[PDB]
Amino acid sequence: MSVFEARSSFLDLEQCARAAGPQRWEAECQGVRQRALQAAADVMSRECGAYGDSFFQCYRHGFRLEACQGEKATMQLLRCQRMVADRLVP
Amino acid sequence: VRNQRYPASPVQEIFLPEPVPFVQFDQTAPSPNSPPAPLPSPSLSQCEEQKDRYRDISSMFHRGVAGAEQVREAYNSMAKCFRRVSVAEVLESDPAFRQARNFTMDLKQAEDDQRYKQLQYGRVPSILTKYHL
Amino acid sequence: PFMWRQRAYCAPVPSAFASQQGVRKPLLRSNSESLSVFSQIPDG
Amino acid sequence: SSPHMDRLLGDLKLLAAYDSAAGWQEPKAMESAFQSLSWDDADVLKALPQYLNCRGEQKRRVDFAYAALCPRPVDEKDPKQTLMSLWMKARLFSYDQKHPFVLSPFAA
Amino acid sequence: AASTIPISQWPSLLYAPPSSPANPAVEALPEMQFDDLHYPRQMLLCRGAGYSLEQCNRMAQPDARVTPENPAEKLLKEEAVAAIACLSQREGGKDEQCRYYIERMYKLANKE
Amino acid sequence: AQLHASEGFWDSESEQQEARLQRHAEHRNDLETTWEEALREATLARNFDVLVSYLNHGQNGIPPSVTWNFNAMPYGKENPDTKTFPIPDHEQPYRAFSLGFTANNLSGNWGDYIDRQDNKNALMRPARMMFTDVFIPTTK
Amino acid sequence: AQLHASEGFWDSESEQQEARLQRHAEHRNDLETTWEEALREATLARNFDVLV
Amino acid sequence: SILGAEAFPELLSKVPLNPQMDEDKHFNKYKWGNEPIPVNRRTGSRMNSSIYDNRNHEAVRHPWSTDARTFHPNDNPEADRINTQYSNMVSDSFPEGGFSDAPRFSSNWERLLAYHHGLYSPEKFNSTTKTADEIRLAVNDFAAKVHADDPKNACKYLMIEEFKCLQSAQARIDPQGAATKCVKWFNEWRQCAWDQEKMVKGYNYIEDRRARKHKPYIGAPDLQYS
Amino acid sequence: NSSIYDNRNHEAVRHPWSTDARTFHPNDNPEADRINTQYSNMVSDSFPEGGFSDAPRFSS
Amino acid sequence: TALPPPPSANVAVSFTAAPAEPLSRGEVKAASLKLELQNIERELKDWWMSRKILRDRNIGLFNLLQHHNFAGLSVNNAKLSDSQRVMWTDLVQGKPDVEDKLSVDAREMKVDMYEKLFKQAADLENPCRMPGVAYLRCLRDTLTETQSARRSSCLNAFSSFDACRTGLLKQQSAAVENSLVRQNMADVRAKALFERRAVLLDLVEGK
Amino acid sequence: TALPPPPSANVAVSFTAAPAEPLSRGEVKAASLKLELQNIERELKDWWMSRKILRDRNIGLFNLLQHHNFAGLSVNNAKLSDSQRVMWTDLVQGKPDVEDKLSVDAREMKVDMYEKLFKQAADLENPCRMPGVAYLRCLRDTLTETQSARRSSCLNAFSSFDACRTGLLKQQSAAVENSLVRQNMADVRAKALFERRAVLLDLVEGK
Amino acid sequence: SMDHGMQYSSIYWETSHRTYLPFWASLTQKFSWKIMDDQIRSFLRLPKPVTTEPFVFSSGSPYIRRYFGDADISVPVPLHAPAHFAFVPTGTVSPWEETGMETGPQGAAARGAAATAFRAVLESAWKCDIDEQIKEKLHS
Amino acid sequence: SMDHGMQYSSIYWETSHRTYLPFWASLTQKFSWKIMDDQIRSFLRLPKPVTTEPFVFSSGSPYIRRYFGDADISVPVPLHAPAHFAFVPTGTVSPWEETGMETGPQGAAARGAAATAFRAVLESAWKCDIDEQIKEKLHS
Ligand SMILES: CCCCCCCCCCCCCCCCCC(=O)OC[C@H](COP(=O)([O-])OCC(O)COP(=O)([O-])OC[C@@H](COC(=O)CCCCCCCCCCCCCCCCC)OC(=O)CCCCCCCCCCCCCCCCC)OC(=O)CCCCCCCCCCCCCCCCC
Ligand SMILES: CCCCCCCCCCCCCCCCCC(=O)OC[C@H](COP(=O)([O-])OCC(O)COP(=O)([O-])OC[C@@H](COC(=O)CCCCCCCCCCCCCCCCC)OC(=O)CCCCCCCCCCCCCCCCC)OC(=O)CCCCCCCCCCCCCCCCC
Ligand SMILES: CCCCCCCCCCCCCCCCCC(=O)OC[C@H](COP(=O)([O-])OCC(O)COP(=O)([O-])OC[C@@H](COC(=O)CCCCCCCCCCCCCCCCC)OC(=O)CCCCCCCCCCCCCCCCC)OC(=O)CCCCCCCCCCCCCCCCC
Ligand SMILES: CCCCCCCCCCCCO[C@@H]1O[C@H](CO)[C@@H](O[C@H]2O[C@H](CO)[C@@H](O)[C@H](O)[C@H]2O)[C@H](O)[C@H]1O
Repeated sequence: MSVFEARSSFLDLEQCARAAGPQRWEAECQGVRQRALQAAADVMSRECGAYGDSFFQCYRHGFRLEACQGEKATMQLLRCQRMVADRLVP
Repeated sequence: VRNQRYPASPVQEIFLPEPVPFVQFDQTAPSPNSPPAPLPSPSLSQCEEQKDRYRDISSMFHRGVAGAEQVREAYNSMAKCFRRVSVAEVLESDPAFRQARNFTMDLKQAEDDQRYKQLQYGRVPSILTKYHL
Repeated sequence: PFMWRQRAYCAPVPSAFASQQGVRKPLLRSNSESLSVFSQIPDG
Repeated sequence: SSPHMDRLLGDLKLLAAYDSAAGWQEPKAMESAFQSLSWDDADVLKALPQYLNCRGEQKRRVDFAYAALCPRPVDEKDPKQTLMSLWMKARLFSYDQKHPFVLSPFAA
Repeated sequence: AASTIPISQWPSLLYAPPSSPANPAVEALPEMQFDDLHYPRQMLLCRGAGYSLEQCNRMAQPDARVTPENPAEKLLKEEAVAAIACLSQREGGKDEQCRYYIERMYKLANKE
Repeated sequence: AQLHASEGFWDSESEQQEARLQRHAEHRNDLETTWEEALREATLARNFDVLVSYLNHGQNGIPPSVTWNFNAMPYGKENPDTKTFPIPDHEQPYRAFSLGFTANNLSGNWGDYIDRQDNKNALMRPARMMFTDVFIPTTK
Repeated sequence: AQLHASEGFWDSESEQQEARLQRHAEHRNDLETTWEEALREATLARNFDVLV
Repeated sequence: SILGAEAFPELLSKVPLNPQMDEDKHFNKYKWGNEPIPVNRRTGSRMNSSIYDNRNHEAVRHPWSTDARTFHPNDNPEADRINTQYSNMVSDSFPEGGFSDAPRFSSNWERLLAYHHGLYSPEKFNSTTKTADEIRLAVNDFAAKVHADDPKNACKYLMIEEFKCLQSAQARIDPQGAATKCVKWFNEWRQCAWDQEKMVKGYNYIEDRRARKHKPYIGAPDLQYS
Repeated sequence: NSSIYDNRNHEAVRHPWSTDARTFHPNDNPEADRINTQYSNMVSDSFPEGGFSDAPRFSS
Repeated sequence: TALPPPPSANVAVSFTAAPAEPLSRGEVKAASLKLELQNIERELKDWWMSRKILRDRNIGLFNLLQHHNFAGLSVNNAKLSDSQRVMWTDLVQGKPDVEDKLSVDAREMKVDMYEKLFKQAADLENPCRMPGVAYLRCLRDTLTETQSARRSSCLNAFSSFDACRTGLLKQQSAAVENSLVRQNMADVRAKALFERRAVLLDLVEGK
Repeated sequence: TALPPPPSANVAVSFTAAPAEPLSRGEVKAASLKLELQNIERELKDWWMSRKILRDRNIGLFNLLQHHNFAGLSVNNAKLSDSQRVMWTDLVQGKPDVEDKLSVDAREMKVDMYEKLFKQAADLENPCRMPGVAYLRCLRDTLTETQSARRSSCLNAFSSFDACRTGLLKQQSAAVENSLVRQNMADVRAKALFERRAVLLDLVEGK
Repeated sequence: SMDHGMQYSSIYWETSHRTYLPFWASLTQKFSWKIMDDQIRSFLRLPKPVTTEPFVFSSGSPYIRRYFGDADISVPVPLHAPAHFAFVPTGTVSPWEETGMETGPQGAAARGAAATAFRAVLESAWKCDIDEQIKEKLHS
Repeated sequence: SMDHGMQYSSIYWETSHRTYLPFWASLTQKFSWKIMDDQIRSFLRLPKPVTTEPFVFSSGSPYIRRYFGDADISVPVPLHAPAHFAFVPTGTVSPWEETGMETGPQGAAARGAAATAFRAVLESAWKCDIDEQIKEKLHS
């Protein structure tokens, strides 16, 4: 749920994957995979929830508001998600 | 800037008010009594100038003189060409769409059916079921 | 009884929030009494 | 690189555009919106007949999410509206059967 | 022609809106519901019964008291699947390529 | 009527807001002055209990959360903020009738008790003195 | 006389003060909005040069 | 790796989400063009309204500094208002994005003091207008709760109507303006309450004999009333 | 504010900060005998010796 | 009480008193200490003013509720009638039920009293309102019965009512505990800041 | 640009979402971290807004002075006449003196130009005004003389003038140095606060 | 500056408007039969109104009449000090605090189930994308 | 709400106030000899005013006349872009900051020599007292 915990989860995932191998990884490493994805998802929701709520609000109001003009309402969210991923998985 | 619906508004509105449009189809043309013919099944033979053009424009955007609109356009054309074959595979393989592919019906049967009687929206349950009463 | 901060007509008078005042006058009164004629004045 | 997210946001924008064009009486714009609505997605196409036969908890989750995004009841007579609703529901069904939804605020 | 609706007429506008090319079900507009209190109420009731937070989250279920489903999705199933096949093949029905299926659906639903 | 004035019923919303702001400012100033005094005394004494003891140097009730006034009540013959259901014609009152060769009450409208208006029209308003048997002008 | 009105000579002191307050409020709002945007971008980038 | 490739079909296919976007990006897919919503209707500040106020058409004064340029309602609207939905109607009386008078407090105790004195509620100041769907959802939930509270109540739909009118008039952000619209239904509910109490508890009065001139004219009908 | 050609005359000056709006009232009807006619006692008729009560304490 | 404003020069000093030499290391350090001190004082002021305002507001609320003779889930009112107290404690803690000793008219009256009290107490936003009203409606349905026969029918509603009730009680307890913890943490932090200020004032330098 | 306001519930939540269980240790710690973060953000905001406002104000002053063609002790103006520049540099850096080449009328004119320029430049609050005016008055007294004879008489005033002059120059230099040092210290502190915020956001916990 | 105002509007009588007053109108005076009726009722022992009785039976709660110098002018005043009740828990609400910004159940519920559902949907789609990226990274 | 206002005060003529206008006053009209004088001056080559010359000798700095359609209507406009000078050092003043509260020379000088002298006197008296206390403490 924290960045540290999610990073440790992904390290567990990668080391257990190197242990298992490229053939049986999806079979052997499901629980660690789900834990890692859930932690990364918590991080994403915490760090990108404002932009998602803003997009939701614009969608409710038909993109008629000032902050909904252009494509920033979408690009901000996508950029937040890209940054979170680049910070977590590598 | 507005292009008025009724330039002669104290006359045009009363004499000839515009109606509510109809967007399901044109309604000014005959109705086809046969479905569309099955198009020729696609393959990756035809993504030539899309793959190479996307490669070109991506290399040029990596330089920076290209732009992003062009990259989006090219990538979406290429992806459309791939999605053609993926959809063809899905339709031909998955059995639930075999009836839909060989779906046939006529306007006479459409007018003679009686399912329109059952098109009424239901009713939301009572709020006391939340407390289980 | 559903939107208290938005329905001021059905709210107590400001003398009621003050916690200070034979028979005494009532402590609690509403603003909805303004919609009646003979609430405070007599029917004489 | 983010196709699911991208197509979701695009679908939502196109639904909003359809509604606005209907309010403003614009058949050209609303037919453009209908045509641009990602009908060439194999995953959603495959999940459509699965959604049409699902039942119980999964269906209730997807219905809850769809009522969140689009609570207005479409006219039972307008097939374009019906079809866009079906498409959005199939998309949500695909996302849910890949990674289920967690809709409660209470969670850990 | 379309004249301004004053603020006093908005409550009638919400449940009897004007005509559009894409109308809603006015008869079902009083039936559209989405409870923001569903999960809070569920948690409160279960914690009062005596369960723990984990038990409550495992027993939690999403609200069934939402807007009802379109009956067309169960009655016009095959027609809708065929229309979606046509759209996926013919690029969203550009230049009137799914008019066959759409007209069949419209007739079935409307009946003159 | 005097009771209503104590509660601020005859006031306007601007006046209510101004009274509210006045209370806010007085309270803020009291608080900041007490803080300065408390910090000075606790600094010369070097003791936190002094700061704590300044927390109870000033609580009757609270300020009101909302207020209602007379100008929020709607008025109007044509105002739909007053119309719930139509009142029947046999329950609506009649306007007075005057018609003769000499005078009438149909060439104009004086309005209601609140929403008044000029009986004469724009072209003869400058010559109102000519439509009168007696005229008592303004004081200026 | 029109020149004097551009400089606010026919205005009253209340009107002058109100114009002054209006400028103050607009500037304050611009600044706080820019700060929110800057902090958001610098937080997602984790870089102080962005704030700068 | 480009950002957001599949996410702008509105751009790829020239689909405008609104006539303002159509006019801006020059897609020209709106036959009737676009009449821009001016800035005084897109944003602004709360104002005083009554003519029996001295500061009428002047911005509301707050403890915090706030822009005093006001939202101006549409007083002279055009004849053809092609979109007569709530979305386009609400812009004539409120700004959809809310007013521009919200604070950013330098401290928590300022927030506390403003709330304590009745000069701040986030419900009121950090909020947008409600959409028709939201209004309808709220109204229908409230109606369900009231029906559960008591079905055999005559003031039911009157309570529902005052709730509906408050929601439609956006009482979260303009409570005084909305109460001015809804107190009529409150008064009708107040009447229905007594009419029900007097029907439950049998309360009646001795009516007097008929007046000599109950009928104004002999040939007139005396329609009987309960 | 002082001038009669101001609309907010005899009203407190508005500032960006919150300030008590109770105004200093000059002596408009002074008594005949004003035994102390020094500046110390005269200045109180037009200004308060301790200054006005409209000063700010800025949070930043 | 406040101090008078500080004195000001009568003759105008424009820049004559400005330094003609750059600052030194100790002066720079002292400036840094001054900035630290002012930040500390800002934090202390925020704590103190929030605490003061909340104390005053909540004491005013308590006095107002005592003035208007209110009673809550914690029955802490001495001016109550014993009958009202029994009724309220039944609605909060026990089971509302009509006794077989009573005549049917008096049972109807008791149920009406319960309904009036509970509807004035709980508004439509309250979650326990619907269960309570349902249980009392079941009592109205089953007035002409014994408690033994009435239990079987009204238990399904009393369960939900009791659940919402206990939920509210748990909410109150948790709120008290959490508020106490937060308050104590804040006060400890303020005390530590005060001691830090004390040592920095022992180290401060200048005149 | 700003974001839109956040969404709000359509149905009223009063207290139904309140916790029914007291907080835990990790939750308390996370709350403490949140408070630390908000204090850090407050400090950063103060720094940033002060810096922004001062930058904007001082750039506006510079543009205004460039617009009205001002010249100060640091002669950094290119639009000046060479004669005006020589005169100003004499008043700031060198010795104002009338040449023996000139006729007495032109000497009077030169001294009048010096006096006009210097009186427009220095106001009565300025300390160097009296020495400058005294020196120019001595020049007026000693127009009909040579520089060699004039030096002996005007030196006593030129000394005070030069002293006040060099004092102003030293003040300017010291002000620049001290402002630079203070600015750099503040920016370093802000950077450190930013990194502290970064690590605390990596440690923060919740969703 | 409100008292003792000047005449702001003119006073006039329009031509031939009627007055409805004769020349003896100043000598005319009003009269009510109510005083005589009261005397006669008291003398003949006729039925009295219930307003002569201070206790009030017209409600369930105790009311007592307060008379203003005469039995004809009264107001009922309630005697009970009414006890009020609140089925509410304390300390569960902090309205001054904006709750949409804080992370937690209270914050999501001060926001909506719609926003929370949208957030969950975005979460699921993001998880799909990141699972694809993980797969392609670890197959290499 | 300022344009097209109503008549607010009355218009009248007091009894026997004079008018000073005869019955041919409407046919009367004005006349100035200035146009004829200008023509005659131009024709006879009489002395012209210096306003016909755009250059202005009435000051030391260069001025040029700007004419509004006629030589009779002119304004002088200066040509120089005047250089201004400031015998002031930069960065020596921060007026927004209150300087009476800060400790230092700048602070004492934003305060006064009188306050500083008073502080020094208090300092001396305190030193006397503390010297006495030291003496009595250390004699023990
Ligand atoms: C939704 C659908 C609705 C549809 C609508 C439907 C409508 C409703 C339903 C209708 C149903 C149908 C009902 C029928 C219609 C109803 C009409 C109605 O009700 O009427 C109300 C309506 C008025 O109602 P109102 O609400 O009261 O209006 C406001 C007042 O009227 C305002 O009053 P005013 O301030 O303007 O003052 C007016 C003044 C007006 O009074 C005057 O005009 C007086 C002028 C007299 C000056 C000369 C006098 C000389 C005598 C001197 C006496 C001795 C000196 C003593 C000194 C003191 C006396 C001067 O006072 C009077 O009116 C007094 C009237 C009483 C006296 C009448 C005298 C009649 C004598 C007739 C003589 C006949 C001779 C025949 C010879 C033939 C030739 C050979 O009637 C009128 O229009 C009023 C004017 C009527 C005209 C009367 C004129 C009489 C003048 C006679 C002159 C004699 C001289 C002859 C000379 C020629 C011989 C040489
Ligand atoms: C052209 C058309 C022809 C076709 C006609 C078509 C019409 C047919 C339909 C009939 C018309 C119906 C129209 C609708 C009616 C509704 C309109 C209406 O009635 O009200 C309007 C109109 C509206 O008024 P308002 O503002 O609404 O006020 C209403 C009030 O309720 C009432 O106002 P008020 O009460 O204020 O005014 C009453 C007034 C007048 O009251 C009376 O006159 C009462 C009646 C008495 C008459 C008998 C006495 C005659 C004495 C003559 C002797 C004089 C000396 C002889 C000199 C000879 C040389 C000339 O009072 C006074 O001026 C003060 C007099 C007080 C003393 C009077 C009592 C003592 C009497 C004995 C005298 C002793 C004095 C001693 C002094 C003390 C010394 C110690 O009502 C009136 O003005 C009423 C008076 C109107 C008088 C009109 C003057 C003309 C009379 C002649 C009429 C034509 C004559 C025909 C030939 C026959 C005579 C030769
Ligand atoms: C009790 C005390 C006794 C002791 C006395 C003590 C005093 C001793 C000291 C002397 C007093 C000095 C006091 C200080 C003076 C300062 C005050 C002052 O002067 O200004 C105040 C006063 C202030 O006025 P304002 O408002 O300031 O305006 C000043 C203007 O500058 C001037 O105002 P305006 O220009 O507007 O007014 C002029 C007015 C009058 O202007 C004139 O009258 C000009 C003079 C002409 C008089 C000769 C013509 C006579 C014709 C008679 C024939 C009528 C027909 C016969 C019928 C017979 C049966 C009756 O204009 C008109 O009304 C329009 C007439 C336009 C046509 C006139 C020219 C054509 C004449 C031929 C007629 C043809 C008409 C054809 C029509 C078209 C057809 C195609 O000035 C005037 O009003 C001026 C007019 C005053 C006239 C008074 C009327 C009474 C005259 C009789 C006096 C007593 C007579 C004694 C016996 C001798 C006669 C038998
Ligand atoms: C010095 C000598 C004194 C002599 C005194 C003479 C006394 C005369 C008294 C007669 C009073 C009758 O009073 C009148 O009578 C009729 C019936 O007859 C009453 O009744 C009439 O009106 C009422 C309703 O308005 C109804 O009863 C009915 O519609 C009608 O019959 C009137 O309400 C009453 O006003």
